[PDB]
Amino acid sequence: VNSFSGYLKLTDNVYIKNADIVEEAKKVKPTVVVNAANVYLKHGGGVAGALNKATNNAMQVESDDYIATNGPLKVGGSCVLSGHNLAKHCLHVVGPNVNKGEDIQLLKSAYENFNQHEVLLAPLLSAGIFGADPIHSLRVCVDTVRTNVYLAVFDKNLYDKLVSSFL
Ligand SMILES: O=C(Nc1ccccc1)Nc1ccc(C(=O)N[C@@H]2c3cccc(O)c3C[C@@H]2C(=O)O)cc1
Repeated sequence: VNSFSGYLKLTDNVYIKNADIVEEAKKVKPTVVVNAANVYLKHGGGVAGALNKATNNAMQVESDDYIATNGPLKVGGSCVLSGHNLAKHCLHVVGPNVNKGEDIQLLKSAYENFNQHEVLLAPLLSAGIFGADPIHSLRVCVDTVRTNVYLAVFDKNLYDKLVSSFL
């Protein structure tokens, strides 16, 4: 039993809710919140900018030290950093950014990072300003992630479409 409320169950392990991931993180304080990161961990917009803002820029400060030590992530890769005031941990996952021409097949590799964590609060990878089709992203999520994932979808119109079109 966990503390996530109001989710629709899509499969054995995938749940979805129309919610602001920042507000959901602030209320649940999950073990892991997933960030829609880029390889530089520059949290300027989209989910990343919102999560970083909610940490009063502490996420960005920690991220800049991580990059200075380790260099950029790979597209499809991830790193575990602090969750600050939002979660125990933040899993920064780099989905491909279609608006940069990155290979959409890397989306499956990106979702594979979720399997290293038993339970996660997460956005749809590569959705929003990353330019992928969120319906495709949801399909890859369901077909790749085997651990328990609670997806927060900010846009109500998109949430309903995602639900209504889900196979
Ligand atoms: O800024 C906050 N919250 C907040 C921050 C500071 C203080 C208080 C509250 N939230 C927030 C901001 C942006 C996003 C976001 O870009 N969504 C994306 C979106 C939008 C439309 C269609 C989409 O396919 C997607 C993908 C992504 C998502 O829905 O996952 C999501 C959440």
